[PDB]
Amino acid sequence: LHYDSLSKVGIIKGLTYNYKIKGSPSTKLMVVKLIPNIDGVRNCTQKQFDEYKNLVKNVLEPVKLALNAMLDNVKSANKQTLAVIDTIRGEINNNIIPVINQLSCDTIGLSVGIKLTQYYSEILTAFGPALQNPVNTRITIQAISSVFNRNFDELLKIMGYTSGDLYEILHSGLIRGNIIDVDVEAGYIALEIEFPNLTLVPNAVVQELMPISYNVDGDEWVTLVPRFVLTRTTLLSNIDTSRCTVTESSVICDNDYALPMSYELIGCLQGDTSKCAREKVVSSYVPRFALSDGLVYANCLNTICRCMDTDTPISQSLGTTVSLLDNKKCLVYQVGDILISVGSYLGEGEYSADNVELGPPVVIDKIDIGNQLAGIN
Amino acid sequence: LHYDSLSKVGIIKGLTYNYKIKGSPSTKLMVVKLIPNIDGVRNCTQKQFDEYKNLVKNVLEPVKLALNAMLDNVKSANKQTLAVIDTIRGEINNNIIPVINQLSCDTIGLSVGIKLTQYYSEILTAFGPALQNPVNTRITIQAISSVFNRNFDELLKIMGYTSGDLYEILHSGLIRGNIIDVDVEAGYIALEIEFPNLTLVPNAVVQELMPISYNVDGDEWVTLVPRFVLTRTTLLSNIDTSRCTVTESSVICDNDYALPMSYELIGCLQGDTSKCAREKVVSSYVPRFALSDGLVYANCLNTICRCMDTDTPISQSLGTTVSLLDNKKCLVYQVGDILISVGSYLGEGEYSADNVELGPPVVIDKIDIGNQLAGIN
Amino acid sequence: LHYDSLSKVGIIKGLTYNYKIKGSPSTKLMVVKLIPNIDGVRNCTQKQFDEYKNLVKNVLEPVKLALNAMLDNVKSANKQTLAVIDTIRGEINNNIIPVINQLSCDTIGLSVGIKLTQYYSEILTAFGPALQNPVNTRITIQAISSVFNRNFDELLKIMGYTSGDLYEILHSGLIRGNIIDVDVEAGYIALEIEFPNLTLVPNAVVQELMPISYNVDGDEWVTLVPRFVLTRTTLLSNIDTSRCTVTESSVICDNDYALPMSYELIGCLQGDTSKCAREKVVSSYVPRFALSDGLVYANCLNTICRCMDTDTPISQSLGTTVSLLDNKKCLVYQVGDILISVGSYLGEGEYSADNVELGPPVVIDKIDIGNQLAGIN
Ligand SMILES: *[C@@H]1O[C@H](CO)[C@@H](O)[C@H](O)[C@H]1NC(C)=O
Ligand SMILES: *[C@@H]1O[C@H](CO)[C@@H](O)[C@H](O)[C@H]1NC(C)=O
Ligand SMILES: *[C@@H]1O[C@H](CO)[C@@H](O)[C@H](O)[C@H]1NC(C)=O
Ligand SMILES: *[C@@H]1O[C@H](CO)[C@@H](O)[C@H](O)[C@H]1NC(C)=O
Ligand SMILES: *[C@@H]1O[C@H](CO)[C@@H](O)[C@H](O)[C@H]1NC(C)=O
Ligand SMILES: *[C@@H]1O[C@H](CO)[C@@H](O)[C@H](O)[C@H]1NC(C)=O
Repeated sequence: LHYDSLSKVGIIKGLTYNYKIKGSPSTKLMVVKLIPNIDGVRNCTQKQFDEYKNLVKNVLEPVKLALNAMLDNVKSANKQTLAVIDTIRGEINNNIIPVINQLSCDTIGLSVGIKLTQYYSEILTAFGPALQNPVNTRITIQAISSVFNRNFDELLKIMGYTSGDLYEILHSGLIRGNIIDVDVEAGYIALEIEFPNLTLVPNAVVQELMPISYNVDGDEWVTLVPRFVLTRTTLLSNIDTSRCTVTESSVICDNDYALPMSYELIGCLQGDTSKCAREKVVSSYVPRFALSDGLVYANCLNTICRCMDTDTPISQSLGTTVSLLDNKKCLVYQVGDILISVGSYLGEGEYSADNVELGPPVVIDKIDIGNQLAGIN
Repeated sequence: LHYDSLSKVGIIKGLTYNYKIKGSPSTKLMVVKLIPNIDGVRNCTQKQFDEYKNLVKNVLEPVKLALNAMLDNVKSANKQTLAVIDTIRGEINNNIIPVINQLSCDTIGLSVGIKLTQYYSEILTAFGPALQNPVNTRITIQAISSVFNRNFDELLKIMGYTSGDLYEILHSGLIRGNIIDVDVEAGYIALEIEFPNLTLVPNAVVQELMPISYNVDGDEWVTLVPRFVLTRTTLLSNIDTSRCTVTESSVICDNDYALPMSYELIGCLQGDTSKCAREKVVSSYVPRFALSDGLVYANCLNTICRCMDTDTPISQSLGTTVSLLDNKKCLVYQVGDILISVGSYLGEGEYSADNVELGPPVVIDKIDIGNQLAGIN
Repeated sequence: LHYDSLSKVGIIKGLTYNYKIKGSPSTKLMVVKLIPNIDGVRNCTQKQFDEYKNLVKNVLEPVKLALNAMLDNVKSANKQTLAVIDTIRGEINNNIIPVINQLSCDTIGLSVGIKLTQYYSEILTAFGPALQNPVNTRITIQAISSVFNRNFDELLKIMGYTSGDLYEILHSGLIRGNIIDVDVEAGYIALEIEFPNLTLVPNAVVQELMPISYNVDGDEWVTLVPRFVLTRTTLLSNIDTSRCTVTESSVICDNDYALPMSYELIGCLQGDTSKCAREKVVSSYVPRFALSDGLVYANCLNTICRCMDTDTPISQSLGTTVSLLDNKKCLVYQVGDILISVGSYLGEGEYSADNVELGPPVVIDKIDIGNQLAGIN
């Protein structure tokens, strides 16, 4: 593939991708427990533990019901003084002490209630999607690290992934899973996770071609070539990416979609330019620009191009039909009737809670009558 | 494009979309803090604050680990009486008071614990996806309003969006972001958000064409035209939408996919009908109906059509090969062997909590012995 | 369609799918209330209820703002002794009792605060997506069971779904919804849910064809056929699935994409093999294998095939151009320069909380001076 001789034919070099073939996934089963084991002094904590269980039931019961509906489709003077003293003792012993003791277990109960609530939130974060959609979920990073015991070296080694594969796999969301079974009373869900096996085709590189209009002897012409062509070593072939997943780094296809390329097209791509079926534009709309990673290419030889906020027209020095516009002059270009903006940077911000100041507890002072008793003795 | 003369050829007018070209996104960085600054009487709150920190660590550590694995891919008698009194004072001063004072800080601790838990839930709602999937997330509306300080007029002004663009952008989910870095101990994540720059092509309208079978001199025929044709002013061109995002209002493509249209096709679309490559149907299955926004069009001149629950056959008055069925007669139509239902309305419902009634607190009465002391004095 | 005679031409039978046409969805409106009705002793609970309301406001206000921005686009000695006794009574009555009574309502307040927090978490689980993305969300299973009162028999009956439809609908995520209106002060959102109406085309089966290279008289050849062909009874037609949703069980298309098939292709598919436009491979890359549900087919007659970890070469007995490799011998195959792995099983694991042990409450002993009073009397 020779680009220098295609540029003058109106074909602009586009993005480059590697080429991978997707095979059957590896499977790993994980059981997620929603109700923690809390034991000891059950009579003290009981009330908060039961409300928690109802939260879990309300979340899991709809999963069980859906799985049953789909059962066939799921894959798997001294006397008076003493009387006063005893009366006071009575009120302390019958009212004050019993209340304080009850408050001590209300406190433990609430502490457990908070701890349980946070545990649910941790699960909601990691296995949220699993609970929300029993079929075909996207697996989170927290769920993955749990699966491999927080060891990504082991993850890569077992799957045979490079750092580049982990990145594009997470980008596309190719790690998926399903709930196969649940136990509502126990608070258990059985989640099955599928980890894809990707294979790299050696030296196979996919090259995008972006044709735009150009002028020649007269009139306006467009050259017609496949948008995507596959090059390996010295071989060229046609591909169809409409059924493939495309990431920034590679094209991931199930099966191998390469097909034989015609002689005439091979000729053009390699620099012949003898044929390159160019077609005359008479009563059709055709493109006059192409965009690649922020670069703007345009046929400013045919149409009127302008740089905004400099109020300056754009022209060509000839020797080419396609010019690259310089992004260092302005943010907005006009090509024909279309205004093209660029990806400028906006200032940094933050999200946070307001600062919180706590006040002191109410503290009861000690009762000290030593100075009075001393004067009675 | 002249529809009246295409109807008699078996081509039914379909949906209409505008046409837009997607360029490089604008970038804005936001730092999200998961641990709030709570200060004052640290000895009182400490215990609940530490459990919260462990929740945050369990959520963020897997993000840090994944980012490191992907480091190369991430973009960025009086004496006895006194003895009794002092004994009672002792039990109050050594047992009752110390317990009450401890309960006062247990209460403050629990209050902080609840407040912290709710803060996490707010973050889980707005930045949930960011934490779950470090690469290529969909940005929530809460995260967006945070970015623009709850001012959507500013949002639209900076990006150059109309209300129609904000709607279709949220519909498709074109606002994306990534975590670039984290600090597990600090509880910080650095989230980068990409806001797309869409440009409108003036007067460019995409029109869907839906061919069905029809009869003529004899036998059964189907006319073959591209499903999508692009019309601007007086110009027609071919497009390929298999690589574009399609919303209810518009087709959003990266780069411009328009290509020159052949003379013969232009002729047909504009009403010539001289060629319109019609092909004979001999041993193939072909469509006899078309659906558009609930409208059902059918070739009831060729096949048998019926209106269900009226038990009434459907017929044509001729003068056309395509008839539109009236949705005011029945909900289910039969065309040939296929039963076609319509989008009926189901009754309104609600989701809510059961009403909760609270009981009163236990209240300790005051100790009043004034009437007894008065009789001793 | 006759496969035995296509195998020798290099065409391998692929996956089989049913064929369905998607029509207008049924609509059901549900109102979700985020603030529960808690009443009684309002002076005791008030403080925690107000903090909860602020959580709800922070989540809903951005939804209201977005809806307003999009308003035009949204679809809808004895005396001294008595003095000591009264002094002690004073400290109990003025310090100890008031504090204990306050702790009793602090306890009720905290209990309500926990209960409210959990309710929000339940909503975040079921209607999370609705709050996060006001436009075009995926509906969760919890939201669906709420809509049908936890009765999936009613769900299937009303929609006319079979268990197979519920499964593939949840798999693809075809149940969608939008927030049409909100009330921030009331804590209400109005969520509209669209349930798709799918219709099955009788006997319509889509068959995938996977061509690979083969040898014949000499040189290397590839036969070119459409990847997907539609067969009904005795009729064959061409389809285009690039615009359709594909599930494991079926192809779900809006409208009907079948078009007439050419005579020559019908001939080949039915076993003629007279034409089958076979093309010579001269300077192109072509596939030498095909993958289907873990099965690996390969042209080991043309290239070199090996079984890894057995260190054994793979050969053919002839009588065929395509051989199926046996997955019971090894996990990794080499075909040409490409290493193909298989979906092996990884061991079962679990996610859970550490077991928690609770200690006892602090219990205040009763004050017993009966033995001393008895010696004074
Ligand atoms: C727990 O409460 C029950 C009454 O529901 C009581 O019978 C039992 O003895 C209590 N157990 C303890 C250890 O307090
Ligand atoms: C008061 O008298 C009691 C008699 O038992 C004695 O124990 C106590 O220490 C005396 N208090 C003072 C201040 O002398
Ligand atoms: C906090 O607790 C520590 C013991 O862990 C103690 O040394 C310190 O004095 C306490 N500070 C306050 C203000 O109570
Ligand atoms: C009881 O006697 C004490 C002596 O100090 C006095 O202060 C108190 O008011 C008297 N109480 C009554 C009810 O007379
Ligand atoms: C509630 O508190 C207010 C003061 O904010 C007070 O006026 C009112 O009487 C109290 N009501 C009850 C039932 O305690
Ligand atoms: C002490 O004397 C009082 C006088 O009212 C009497 O009620 C109480 O029972 C006596 N206590 C004992 C242990 O005798």
